[PDB]
Amino acid sequence: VTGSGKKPWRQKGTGRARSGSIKSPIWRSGGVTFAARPQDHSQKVNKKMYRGALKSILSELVRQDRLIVVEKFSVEAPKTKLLAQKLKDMALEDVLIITGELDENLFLAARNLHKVDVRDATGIDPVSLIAFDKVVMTADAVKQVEEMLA
Amino acid sequence: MYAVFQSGGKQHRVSEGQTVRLEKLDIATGETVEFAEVLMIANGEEVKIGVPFVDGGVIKAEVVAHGRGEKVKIVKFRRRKHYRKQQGHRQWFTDVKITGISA
Amino acid sequence: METIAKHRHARSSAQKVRLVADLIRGKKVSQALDILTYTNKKAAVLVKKVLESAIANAEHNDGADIDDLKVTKIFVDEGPSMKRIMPRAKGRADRILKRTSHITVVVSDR
Amino acid sequence: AVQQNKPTRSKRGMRRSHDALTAVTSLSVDKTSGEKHLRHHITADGYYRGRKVIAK
Amino acid sequence: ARVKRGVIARARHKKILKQAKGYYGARSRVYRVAFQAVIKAGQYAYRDRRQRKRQFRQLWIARINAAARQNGISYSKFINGLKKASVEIDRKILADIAVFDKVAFTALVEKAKAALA
Amino acid sequence: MRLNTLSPAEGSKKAGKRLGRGIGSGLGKTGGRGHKGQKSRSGGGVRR
Amino acid sequence: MKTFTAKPETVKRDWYVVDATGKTLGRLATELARRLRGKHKAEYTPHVDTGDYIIVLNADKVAVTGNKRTDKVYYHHTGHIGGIKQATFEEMIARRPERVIEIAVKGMLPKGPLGRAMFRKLKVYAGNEHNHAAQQPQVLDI
RNA sequence: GUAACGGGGCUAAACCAUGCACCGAAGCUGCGGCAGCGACGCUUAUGCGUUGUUGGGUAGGGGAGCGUUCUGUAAGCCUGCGAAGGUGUGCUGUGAGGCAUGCUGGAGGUAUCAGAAGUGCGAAUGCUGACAUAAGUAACGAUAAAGCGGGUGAAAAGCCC
RNA sequence: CCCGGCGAGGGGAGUGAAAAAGAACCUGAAACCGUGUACGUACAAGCAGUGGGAGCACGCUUAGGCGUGUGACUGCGUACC
Repeated sequence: VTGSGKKPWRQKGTGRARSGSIKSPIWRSGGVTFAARPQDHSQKVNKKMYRGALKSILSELVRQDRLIVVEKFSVEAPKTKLLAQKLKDMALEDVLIITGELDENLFLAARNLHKVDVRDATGIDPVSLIAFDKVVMTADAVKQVEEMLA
Repeated sequence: MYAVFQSGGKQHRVSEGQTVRLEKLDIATGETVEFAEVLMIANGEEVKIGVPFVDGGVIKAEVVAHGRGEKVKIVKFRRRKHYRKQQGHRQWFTDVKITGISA
Repeated sequence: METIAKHRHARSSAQKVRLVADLIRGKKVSQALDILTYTNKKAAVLVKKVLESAIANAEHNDGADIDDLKVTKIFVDEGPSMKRIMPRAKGRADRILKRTSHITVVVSDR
Repeated sequence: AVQQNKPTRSKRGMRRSHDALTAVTSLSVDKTSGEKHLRHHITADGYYRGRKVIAK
Repeated sequence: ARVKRGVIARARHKKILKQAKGYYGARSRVYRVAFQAVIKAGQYAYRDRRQRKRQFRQLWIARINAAARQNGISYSKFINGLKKASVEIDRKILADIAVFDKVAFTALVEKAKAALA
Repeated sequence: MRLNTLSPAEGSKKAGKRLGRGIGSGLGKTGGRGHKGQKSRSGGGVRR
Repeated sequence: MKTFTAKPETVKRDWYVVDATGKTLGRLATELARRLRGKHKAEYTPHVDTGDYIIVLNADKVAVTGNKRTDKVYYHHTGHIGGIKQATFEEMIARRPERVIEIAVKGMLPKGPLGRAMFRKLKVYAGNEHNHAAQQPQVLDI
């Protein structure tokens, strides 16, 4: 920080400043001391621990009655507005839809609402399954998730 | 009228009209206190006694508040040695009002 | 009823205004203006033009007459000070502060 | 000498209490003019006991 | 992850300074001296919870003394009298009117003097 | 909605704290470390 | 609403004239001091004192009756050369009889300020002849 | 400046001999509140009753919680039908802290519970900002000084004339 | 519209939801200097604090020394790192 060839301490023997270099963290602007650190301390997770936490939460999503497993909400057309009249008719709104079929007419529908949402089952994680009011899935996702969990 | 009595395990001097605080009782607010452990009555009066549980002589009172106190703090400290520590306590109480004194 | 006259950024310090201020403190308008003119300090002329604005704006549009008003408040606060470095013996590069005052007179019927 | 602490604002008020300059009392009239003056002294621009005063 | 600082500690300041009002000068308006004053305050206060009761007790004994001597023997024999006499509490808070009109209670003082065995 | 409902056992949490702070608390003098020499004043992270 | 407690409203002085006669300087002096705190009748309040307003009109004209004089001769700074200038015990008798009696009751009172609030209630003068007694107070023998 | 009782005072109010008393500490103790934990009873996932030593604390060890900046529900819900911010007071907790509310205020705020940290200043003859302080004290630049009428002017011994 | 010297600076009047938004204008501490009220300071003193409190305004104190804010006076009492 804009000096090394200059000390603010230059024969101290009077009552003076404690800093003694111009880049000190106790300078008004100087680069502070406990900085340039990582934003979490380590990241790996044991495979058996990761895959077994997903078993645990998955049993609980059935213990809380969030699952009833409904394949194909899709219609003739990728419009959201058609899917959402489909979801109202099945009486399950505000649900986490998991596709295992990657059908563009379902993925590109059911998304124009802040709690109506569709995702793909790819790169599963314990934090995804817990979001939104319930998780409905398709039976195509239940196959394709169960093999990442076993 | 002034009086001394023994209650709880202290002896206490008191006047008439006086609201005083004492050690906790079971008696609820709005129900009589009466003291037969009165040791003398003295208000210009010559008297014999220093005796407890005396019969004819009573101090009649009443409960006026049963409560729990506002948080006091106690600070424990010694200079020069970097020693400072703090505690709180409330203590429960009864206020009684003296509407008695007989001899 | 009540009127402020100020003079802000004025050439006094508050040590210099307070000498005049305690003589005229809560003292009625007409008597204080007699006491003030028999003080030949520089602060005492300053406060004169500012008392005269105080009394005169009250006789219209908030009130009427000037004799019946009294100086309810008389006060001084630190205005923005200009800093200069003074050249001075032996190479001394000392601070001088050029003080100003913000002077408030308040008159009301009271 | 120097000091040992920062002083009080009660002191600052105390040291200037017995210094502030005096005045005459009461709004004057004069025997020979409607002019106010400083009492027992010449009216600055009018008559006080005959004559006027002051220039420049 | 910058922190702006000085909002929790600001509340500790205002608590110290709130407790430190009715105190003189800088104690009631500046943190440093406020803190100093607050720690000395609560230590004296906690001395005086107990200590009022030691100090007062002298004043109870010194009022009782001028009565007790007027009704016979002196305070320390009277107190030993009250100790010797049966079914009777010994105490030094027995009377507030040993201050003025000290002819009352002469019979209690004669009970102790006789009982002083 | 079982999100933000995570909680593990005791001893497995930092609970938002750093030490060496306050002069009333007890942390005004050093704690978790010693005093004097090159062991605890400026450092210790250069002695083998 | 508080515990029983003492306050300055319950205690008074009145006026006392001490006709106690021919009585030795110190045997006079601790009894007057005793009453000028008040103790002989009560002391009830921590913050003020029982007190009397005390005129001495009798027994103002005898020495210390011992050796205290010669080891406490009350030196002060007042400007000298070679030594220090002093008041003598001996001066006190020649310049009105009071001063012997006076620094017997003074010295019996506390600290600075309280010992002064107490002190200002004593009067003594020339003794057995002093006009500063015309009131006719409450007569007293101690 | 007594100043070798702490001082007044005491030729017994001293000291000594016989003997008794009292006052005198959160001590010893009683009343009332309370912390954790041993022993025994009820008998338990969760606790409570009797009983009990116990609860001053640095160096130094070890354990836990708070909020500030920010993240997740927060995608929700509250808001000019009065938010943050300022201020007095009551309540509450062991403390930090938390919570209520009139005045102030005219836009912003929020748990639970987990998690990261440029994370709380009162000290470093620390660094920076506003600005206080002794003080209206001291200083009057070669002592090439000044006077006084008129005038430009609001104001003039010192300017212009 | 008022005061003043051609000035400085402010008020009233009117604007606006707000000028306790008047131009350094967001709401606004604390340092900072002064007013105004209540009560206080001239037998009167020291870490300025704690304990006890006449008194004065407000609370019928259930007048029995209390709540709240202050406070003649005084027992007791040595700042923090």
